[PDB]
Amino acid sequence: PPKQRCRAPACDHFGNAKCNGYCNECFQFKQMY
Amino acid sequence: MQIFVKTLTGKTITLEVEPSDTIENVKAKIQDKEGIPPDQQRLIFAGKQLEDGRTLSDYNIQKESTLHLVLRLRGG
Ligand SMILES: [K+]
Ligand SMILES: [Zn+2]
Repeated sequence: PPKQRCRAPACDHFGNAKCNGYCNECFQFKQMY
Repeated sequence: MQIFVKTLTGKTITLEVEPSDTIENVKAKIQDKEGIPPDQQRLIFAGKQLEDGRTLSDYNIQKESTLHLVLRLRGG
């Protein structure tokens, strides 16, 4: 699968399909908030 | 003066600010609105990361300008 930047605005991490396009860090914060 | 802060969930936060307001203050306002600790906050305007000590006017942020908020863990 081709690499994709995270779906979060201004985040330069790579997102993953498990986190619905989010990177792991942002997906974790999304749970928090 | 009103500015907008877009979150990772695409949620848009409206803040009442002054051109003289520092980035640190804006982060405190975000904490009041969202409960997000300032140290985890990264503010982006025009693709550049904003330093806490600088002001909105320093970064040429205007009325109804939109800022981007990125959240990051602090491992230290
Ligand atoms: K992105
Ligand atoms: Zn991300």
